Amino acid sequence: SLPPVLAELDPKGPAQAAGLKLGDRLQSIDGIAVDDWQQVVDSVRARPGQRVQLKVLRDGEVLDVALELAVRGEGKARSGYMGAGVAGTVLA
Amino acid sequence: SLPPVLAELDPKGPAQAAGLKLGDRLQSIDGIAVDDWQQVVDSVRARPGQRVQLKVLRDGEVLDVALELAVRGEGKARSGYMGAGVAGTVLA
Repeated sequence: SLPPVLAELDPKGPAQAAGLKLGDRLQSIDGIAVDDWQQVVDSVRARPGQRVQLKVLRDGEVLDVALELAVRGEGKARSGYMGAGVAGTVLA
Repeated sequence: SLPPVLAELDPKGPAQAAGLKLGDRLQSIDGIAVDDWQQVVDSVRARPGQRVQLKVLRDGEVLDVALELAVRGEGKARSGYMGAGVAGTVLA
């Protein structure tokens, strides 16, 4: 259960465009508390093109972040994409 | 029908905290196109405490904005509040 703390960002992805930063902790997605990183991955992958709203903890302050998920892959593999990852080898 | 173009902001309100700015045009709320300012007023007033996601046009660029609506009033008058208004005398 990996903590949902951002360690990488795609410079051309939705997450950076939305104002997310390395070190941010994702607290909720569309009002649903985030348990771990896999929950984010699963939710993002299922939602190509969708608006999503986040509660984010940054340096002790809670902020609201909005983004529109992009799309990667084709056919069965076509998925939502946020352009953010956690430590290790972990990408959403 | 008043265009949903921000002309005033409460410095302690959710809108300024969310990164909204004077001159911003509200294009959608929670995925629903904004027709006019009264639609914003009506939607905000109905949603005390609620997360809302906006599409916003700022100087030709569309961005995604998230906020949590605050609360004002008491009893029957208790309503959601965003802390933004349009030109004239108009506030949401």
